Amino acid sequence: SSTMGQVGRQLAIIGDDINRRY
Amino acid sequence: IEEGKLVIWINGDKGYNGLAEVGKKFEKDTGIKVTVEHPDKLEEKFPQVAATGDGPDIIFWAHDRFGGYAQSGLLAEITPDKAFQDKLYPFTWDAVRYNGKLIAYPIAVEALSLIYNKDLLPNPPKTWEEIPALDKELKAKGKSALMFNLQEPYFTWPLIAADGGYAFKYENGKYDIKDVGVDNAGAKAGLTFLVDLIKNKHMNADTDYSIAEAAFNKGETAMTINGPWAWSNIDTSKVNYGVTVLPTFKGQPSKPFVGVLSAGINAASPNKELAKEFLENYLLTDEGLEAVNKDKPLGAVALKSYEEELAKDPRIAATMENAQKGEIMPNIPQMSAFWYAVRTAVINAASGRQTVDEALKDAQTGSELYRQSLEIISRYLREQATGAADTAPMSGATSRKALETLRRVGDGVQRNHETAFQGMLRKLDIKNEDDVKSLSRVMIHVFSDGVTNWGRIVTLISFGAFVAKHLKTINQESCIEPLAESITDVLVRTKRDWLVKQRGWDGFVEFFHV
Ligand SMILES: OC[C@H]1O[C@H](O[C@H]2[C@H](O)[C@@H](O)[C@@H](O)O[C@@H]2CO)[C@H](O)[C@@H](O)[C@@H]1O
Repeated sequence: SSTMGQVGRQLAIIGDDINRRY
Repeated sequence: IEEGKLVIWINGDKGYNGLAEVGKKFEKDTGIKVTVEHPDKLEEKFPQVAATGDGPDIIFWAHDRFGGYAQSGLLAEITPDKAFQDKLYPFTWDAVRYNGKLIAYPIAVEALSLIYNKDLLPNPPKTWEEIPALDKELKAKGKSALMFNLQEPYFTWPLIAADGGYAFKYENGKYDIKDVGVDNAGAKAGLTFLVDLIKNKHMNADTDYSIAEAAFNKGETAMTINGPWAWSNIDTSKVNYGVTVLPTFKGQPSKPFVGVLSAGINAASPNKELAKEFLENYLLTDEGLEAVNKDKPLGAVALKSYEEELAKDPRIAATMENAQKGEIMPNIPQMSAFWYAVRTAVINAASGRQTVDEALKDAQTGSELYRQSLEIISRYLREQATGAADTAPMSGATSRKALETLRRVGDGVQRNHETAFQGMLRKLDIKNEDDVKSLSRVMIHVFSDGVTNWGRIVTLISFGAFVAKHLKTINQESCIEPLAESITDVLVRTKRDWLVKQRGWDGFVEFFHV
């Protein structure tokens, strides 16, 4: 996966962390 | 906005050069320079820049967008005296009236017509039902029956509305915003007929304005559907064309939406009186309208004197006959979200992403979610970027709670994940408007593993706020609300079902409750 794909995937991982937190 | 100068925005398909010529006569007489521009997506850009007190002095668009502009405080009430008002047709003033006030000057009445190549097709069909057999005949000859813009629902609306589609129900002096009319049998029948043309290869789902115009003006297709502005380029092409009544569908007239091209005055302009003088005494005159019309035909103008002169034009007569079969567009502020939702439904059905029935069934809630989401997300990104809360008013309780939630949760994400967010921004190297537009590819990649949850949603909005702060820093503040709009689009276009199941923004507030 490319540059925009890498950013998007890191946003999803962060979002999953947030989802677990709340 | 510069005092002592007029900046005018008009769409790029209209006679902006003729209008600039009227601007030169104004400058000649007054010393005031008139700059005419035709930005892309100006009907969305105008409310973005005007909200921050920038933008043009004068905005030209069909009347359907102006109710939303006025509701947001972005338009000056215009002040024509009774004598001037008597110079224009009364139903055109009716189109530019919002909550009892005139919010724009009416310029001309527009409706779509059928345009046909007389050498290929001297006797064009009277019914949509005839077009497939005709296309198969023209293909054996190296031609096609019909090409028109399938990316803008304005052009397919006549067929959707023919057998009973409607936007909002009008009853007892009021449009009822809870009664949207695309999820009924007649709308579905019309859109199904359109999708069948594509399925059987009489039409291509990717056809847009430019492609259809080029095909017709090169004599490759026997018909197109377009408005008066298009006649001038056909004249240049030396295609021999006629303009006629749209085909019937199930024996019913096609019902195009009727638009009144209108000129509104920015509430933030210091040049309101100059704008009034330009519009009343230079543009809305026989000679002013003639200069614009000679560039790109306006249709049936609002000025009685000049419309009498053009009314003999058989192409104008056909426009008015299609217009009488159609309906004047509502101007309520929900019209923008309506068009967002109907555009997605038409494109989804044409392309097969959804069935016709699913696509039109989604449209109403899509429009309501879009409108609510756009406001929440746009407000958050702007206040994050500027440091200042928007004081204008607001479904309002929920939107207020959602924004309070973001100030806590979205601010929290940007605190906790600042190192990640900073590396993401560096890696993307956002410099210009194209950079920002391309971020929609990032947003889709957030959801490409097929998972949706509130954490990913709030993180994407939080990163949107992080990018917006950066945009103000590099003097690209005007790009903030396009960003908010693309975030909103990805969420509503692809996650509508999930948002509805999760109770939308009430569920959002609930999930993130302390
Ligand atoms: O497709 C939705 C669109 O329809 C109308 O826009 C027309 C406009 O009225 C015409 O003057 C011409 O420019 O073509 C446009 C369609 O591309 C609505 O006025 C507009 O609000 C709406 O988004």
